[PDB]
Amino acid sequence: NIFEMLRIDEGLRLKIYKDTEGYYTIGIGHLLTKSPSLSVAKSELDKAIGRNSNGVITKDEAEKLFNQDVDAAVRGILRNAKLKPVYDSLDAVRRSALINMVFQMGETGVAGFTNSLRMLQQKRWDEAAVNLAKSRWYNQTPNRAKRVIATFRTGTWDAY
Amino acid sequence: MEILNEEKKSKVHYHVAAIINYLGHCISLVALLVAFVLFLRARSIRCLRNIIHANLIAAFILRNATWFVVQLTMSPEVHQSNVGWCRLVTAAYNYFHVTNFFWMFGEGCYLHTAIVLTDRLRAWMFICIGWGVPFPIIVAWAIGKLYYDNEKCWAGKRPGVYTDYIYQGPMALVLLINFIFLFNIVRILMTKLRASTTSETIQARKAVKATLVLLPLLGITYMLAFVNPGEDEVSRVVFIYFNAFLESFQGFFVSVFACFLNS
Ligand SMILES: COCCN(CCOC)c1nc(C)nc2c(-c3c(OC)cc(Br)cc3OC)c(C)nn12
Repeated sequence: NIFEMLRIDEGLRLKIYKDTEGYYTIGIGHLLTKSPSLSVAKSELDKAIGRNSNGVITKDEAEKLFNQDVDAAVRGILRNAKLKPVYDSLDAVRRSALINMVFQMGETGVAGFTNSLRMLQQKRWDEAAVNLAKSRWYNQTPNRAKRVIATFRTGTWDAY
Repeated sequence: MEILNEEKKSKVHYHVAAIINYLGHCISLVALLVAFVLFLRARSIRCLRNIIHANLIAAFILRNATWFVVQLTMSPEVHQSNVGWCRLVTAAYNYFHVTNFFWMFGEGCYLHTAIVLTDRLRAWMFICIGWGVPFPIIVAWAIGKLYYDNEKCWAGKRPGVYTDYIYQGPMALVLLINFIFLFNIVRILMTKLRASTTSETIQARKAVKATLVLLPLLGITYMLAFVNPGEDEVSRVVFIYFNAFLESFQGFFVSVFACFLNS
């Protein structure tokens, strides 16, 4: 469901767009190239898509690119020494909510939530949800934060 | 004379058909209820899939419930009188009939999506299809009855009248699209997901076996509605009893189908 999870709170677009900083991206937030040329954005796309090189892609193609990013996010998690021990102790529904957080703030940001991580690693799921709500993240995107937090506390998909 | 004795022999068999229909509908209704309460007690009622199941069961409850009120409509003095509550009762039964088709399609949308893309929010689209799309279809049907066919409590059958296609045409269309989905699930299940053991895949296999059994069971009764068998005594009696047993136990069939999927 992780693809459904992130499609909900992050978003899904199937033709090439440009982000606030001006680079070429696609899908659930796949950056194609920092280069100004649109040409290279289509080519970098072609090597990934392994099909017709065009601005529009297949919704299935989006999930295969989404999978690629999910791969790199997990490689990043496992290299981080505060993030790694909490991840192995978590189950699958709780891992998705950890990845959800990294997609939003990077591995570096999730490492700032030092109390909540020791709570999650101790199975103290009710204590962790109070920690993560006393945070500027919860104030800035509350509707996403409440969904992610509930997944941590119950370990189910009921929220999405 | 002997004509009258033949007439009396047919009234008894119709009265027998009527008894089979009433008992099959009572058993179906209790069964759907027992399934409905079993689903609601489960803490797995938060799973999207069980949300879908509970709404299907509910949809078949309202239909079988209003079938009883419909029988009270079929009095011939009521039939000709065209009372307001009489047309309102007929549109209610038709609306619930359409929802049963759109909720069976809904289950087919979930299963094709669940095997291709890896809950309280996603369910609204299913509720929008199951209960929502039908409402404007019945409404358009009703305006068509009102301006063009305001008779027989809207339950009349008349030749050359296409008004009933407003709601019947949709029912066939979503069934066409569930057939493409079945062929794609089987196509996928047999090539790419041949060796998958992910939990969504085992569930998918259990459905496709079950759907293959329920489909002829539910499908027969719909083709029989076109047969027009004839006035032959032996062929007529068997036609009436088989068709009455299939329509009345239908909700019972569905409740077994639904509880089997709970596994
Ligand atoms: C012929 O009418 C049978 C009953 N019915 C309409 C009203 O129900 C009482 C219905 N309508 C729709 C629209 N689809 C289905 C399926 C089905 C499917 O058939 C292609 C594929 C797939 Br994939 C799933 C299905 O249902 C779970 C089944 C088994 N019955 N059915």
